[PDB]
Amino acid sequence: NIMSASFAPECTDLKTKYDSCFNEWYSEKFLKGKSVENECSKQWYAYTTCVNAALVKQGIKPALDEAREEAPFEN
Amino acid sequence: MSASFAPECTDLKTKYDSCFNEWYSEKFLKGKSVENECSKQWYAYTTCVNAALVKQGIKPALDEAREEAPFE
Amino acid sequence: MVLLHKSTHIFPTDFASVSRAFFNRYPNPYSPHVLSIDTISRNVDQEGNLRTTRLLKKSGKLPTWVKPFLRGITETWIIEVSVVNPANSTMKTYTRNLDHTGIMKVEEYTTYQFDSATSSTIADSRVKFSSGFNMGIKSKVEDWSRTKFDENVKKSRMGMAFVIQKLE
Amino acid sequence: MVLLHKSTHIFPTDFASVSRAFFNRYPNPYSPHVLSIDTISRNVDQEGNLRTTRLLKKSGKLPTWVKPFLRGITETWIIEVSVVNPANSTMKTYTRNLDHTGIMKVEEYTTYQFDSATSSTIADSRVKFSSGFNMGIKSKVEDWSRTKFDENVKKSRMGMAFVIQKLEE
Repeated sequence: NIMSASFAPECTDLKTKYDSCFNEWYSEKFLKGKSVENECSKQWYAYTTCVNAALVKQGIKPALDEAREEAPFEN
Repeated sequence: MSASFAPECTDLKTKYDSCFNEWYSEKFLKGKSVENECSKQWYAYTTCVNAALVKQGIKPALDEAREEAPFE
Repeated sequence: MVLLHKSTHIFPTDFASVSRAFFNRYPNPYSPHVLSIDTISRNVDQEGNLRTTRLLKKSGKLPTWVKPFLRGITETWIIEVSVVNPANSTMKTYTRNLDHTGIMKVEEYTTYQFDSATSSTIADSRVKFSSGFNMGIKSKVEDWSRTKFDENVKKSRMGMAFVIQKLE
Repeated sequence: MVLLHKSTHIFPTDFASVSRAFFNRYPNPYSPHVLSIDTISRNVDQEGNLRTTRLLKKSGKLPTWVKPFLRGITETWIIEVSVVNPANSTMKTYTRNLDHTGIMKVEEYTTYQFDSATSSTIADSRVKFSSGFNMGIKSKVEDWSRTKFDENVKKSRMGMAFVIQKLEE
């Protein structure tokens, strides 16, 4: 039952709750063509707020921001 | 005295170098004569060295370099 | 310098299982070096495909012979980008290190495609290792040359001076 | 890659003394690594200049950080070519290593020219360092990439199979 940690320890529990919600949505709704919306909004935003706050203080942030603007599948 | 890479040739090198040094300073640089007054010493010495060079792994590299012209 | 490697594997499982496993791959006993993984962004695009970007931190150790050339490196940040297309049962994935790229950049493209004829999911991988740092050898060669030149300049000058005096 | 270095020195002595010294510079306390020197060829050319080619053997050691990647080198052979022009009081010299050139080639051009105005012999040196070899580190980087690739191929598929089984049970 050991879950994967967030790089920011204070966000691990929130990540666990979001991942759990996402997994159910993904397998039961998305892959079955039953939904294309975020039915895990509360869990997602609570989690990403935590992660973004932690990222502001990480030296890798500029590199990550740059990579997020790139399109590896060349879009 | 400096040694030859082939110890057995050092004596001959010493004798050749001595003859050359005299000729270089007293004849060549003074424009008296450009003839090799050290032919015997040179022949003996170079024959000793070449006999030793045949056994050296650097021989091919040396032969190649001797055909090159660094001064254009 | 660019080095390319490719590999293929067949998972005798369906698309839902393989793609779900990709999102839940960590933790697993084979990758104890993965310290963490976070989902940075996720949305369904206008074409109905799921777009996800994740961030992983992985620990490691530099080969012994490298240590002198490189500074201390024990961990690397990795970005993982993926697109799941439920219409054609295809999942494109891409990963690359975010830091240490000046030393070496490792980019991986792995696509998982379900094949109805064999009831299996085929995974095709392509990995590119890129670097122009050459372990900083050029600079080390320049140092050696600078030192050698200086050493020889002095030895040549002083040796000649010594001999000139002896003969004089 | 090619690296160029230059230096000039003034010998407050005449041409005869400087050129004589060059031919008899070994041995001397500043060149303890020169094991031997031999005259390979010598003759006066059509211009009246003295042409000499000599062979030197010198002991040495590669940089400690390279040793782990390069064979054990303890000595090097050097060719020395010179032309003495007694008419213009100029002596051109050239040296380069004959072996280990795949690792590094060091070419030195040093010309000695007497200058009446200052009653001195000017020595101009130009040294070119040429190396296109990366100390055999490159192939090791390539070895590293193959090992890394294989490791990751297996960890990825084994990890995926592990989770597929876990989520399937």
